[PDB]
Amino acid sequence: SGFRKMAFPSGKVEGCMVQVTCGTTTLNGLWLDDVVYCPRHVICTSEDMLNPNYEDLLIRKSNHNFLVQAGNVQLRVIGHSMQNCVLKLKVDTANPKTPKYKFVRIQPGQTFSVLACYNGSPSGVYQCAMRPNFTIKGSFLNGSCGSVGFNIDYDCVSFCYMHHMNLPTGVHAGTDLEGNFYGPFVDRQTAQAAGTDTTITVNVLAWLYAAVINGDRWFLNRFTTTLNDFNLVAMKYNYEPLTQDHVDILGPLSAQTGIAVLDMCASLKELLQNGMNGRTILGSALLEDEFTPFDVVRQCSGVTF
Amino acid sequence: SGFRKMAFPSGKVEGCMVQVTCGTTTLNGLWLDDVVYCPRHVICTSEDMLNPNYEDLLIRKSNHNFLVQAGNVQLRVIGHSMQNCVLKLKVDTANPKTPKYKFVRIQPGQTFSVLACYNGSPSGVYQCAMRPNFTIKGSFLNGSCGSVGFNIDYDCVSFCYMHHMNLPTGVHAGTDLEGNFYGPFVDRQTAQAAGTDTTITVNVLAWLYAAVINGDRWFLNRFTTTLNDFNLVAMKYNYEPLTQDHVDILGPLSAQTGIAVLDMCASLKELLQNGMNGRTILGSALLEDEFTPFDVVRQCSGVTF
Repeated sequence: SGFRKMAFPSGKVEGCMVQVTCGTTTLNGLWLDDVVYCPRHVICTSEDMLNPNYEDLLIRKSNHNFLVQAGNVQLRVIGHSMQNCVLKLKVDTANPKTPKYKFVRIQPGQTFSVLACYNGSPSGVYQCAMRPNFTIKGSFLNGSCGSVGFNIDYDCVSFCYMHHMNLPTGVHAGTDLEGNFYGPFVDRQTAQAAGTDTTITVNVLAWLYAAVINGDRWFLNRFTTTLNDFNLVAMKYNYEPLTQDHVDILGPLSAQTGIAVLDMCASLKELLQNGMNGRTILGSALLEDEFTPFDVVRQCSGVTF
Repeated sequence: SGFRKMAFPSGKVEGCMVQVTCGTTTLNGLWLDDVVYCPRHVICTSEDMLNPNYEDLLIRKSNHNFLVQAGNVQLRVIGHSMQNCVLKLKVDTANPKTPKYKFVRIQPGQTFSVLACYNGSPSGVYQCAMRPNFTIKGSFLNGSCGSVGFNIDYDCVSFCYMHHMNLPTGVHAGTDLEGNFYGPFVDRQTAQAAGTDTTITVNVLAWLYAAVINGDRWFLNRFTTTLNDFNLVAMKYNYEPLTQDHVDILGPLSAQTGIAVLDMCASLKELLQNGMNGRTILGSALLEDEFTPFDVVRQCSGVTF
């Protein structure tokens, strides 16, 4: 009973966090096997950060200039390479706490837990979504860079995010664990246009299902609709279009709730067109698009790790 | 930049969770040193739960009837006692992962992270507040009972909550780690009147400060007010009264934000009386009372553990 924004357990990831210092700059890093992953902007000084040539800056640097503190204990850097926008420091020790893990790139709309860190020390954990414009709405102060986002599949930790930039706009940008930015971003302190953000339609849908499951059901209407009809209204309200794929993903919830996806769409249209009239759905006055269909089923069916 | 609802890192607590089975019933338990803490309602069968005499039921039970699975591994129960509404099973092994810890009772308004569990396995983590009527608004399915809530002070884990009841109303009740229920609750499947819940005034205040810190500041007015004046309006909107103590606690934020508590109150009164007019404060259409003054300073100043 009840339904909340819920992060994964952070333990396994906690034991992979390390501090990485280079000259002045210090930030977080991820220690897996004999390799530590971190942002290359560690090697920038303030001036560089306006337009760094990352080729030239690294050439000047050598193993011994990379200080990698694993909590209390130093680690011996024995090699370094740069893969897109990430840095990869090889070290004599393999992390004994290395979990079962993968690196995945995620699609916009998919959620993950962030473990926010300063000086390689865990600070707090929260759930986020990859916004359609490839930004995230997290909580990141100076030093948060290097913090990772991840999912868990029973015992396996898919890392999907590493934080790099706090955009002038106060949202957030970063890379997959192969250094490729999510979105049109680059690692340099400049003005950077992030696009129109739209609302993640399938998630909201999935969120309404959870509500019905939890007895918030005032929003249920008799009406039905069609994809074409609804999308026409979505576009109007900056919602992503809806696809058969989305519907297919919303299938299990339909089967259990006994509410056909397209009637739910009906409910949504009404909300969009009419607002909520001072009503709340699961203690929120607006609609929540940061819950995947999967996210609901896990929470509602009580999956453990 | 940005500001979110953020739980503590769950690792240290993760390694204290164990499954506890007795007859049919199975639920979570907390293994610390050679002691495992769990709800006594484990020893109830369905029928008992309408009106269990906990004295008589335990008398019938003996050590060997308590199955305590530590993930994979069984533990040898070598003694048992009942302390108010908690059960305390002594075992030959002391948990090697036992963290530095305390047990605290918390006051209403104070927040903590819940680690929701099924079969002694971590499921997910979220932040909660002790509502003025001593309920919580979490996410708890059958088996969630035994899950604990806690805070962290650098390296020390104050446990403040263990979950027992999912109330007919769809909110939640439980004990401190000495078994004394928070609130007027008891461990029996009956209708249980939880009181009027009011809104946690100081928290909302503290929350507005974070907003201003994050550049949401449209709600800032020129007006000022007094305690007496404001409280008069609070009572009207079911807000807890405000005390010099609350103000004293809001002092640091005032000093850094340069906004005197009582002007902030001014802003709040206006919001209460006028609503938000379709505006949002930190991506919420209503006001957030589940953030302590401490909670803001940690997040905003970036404290680690």
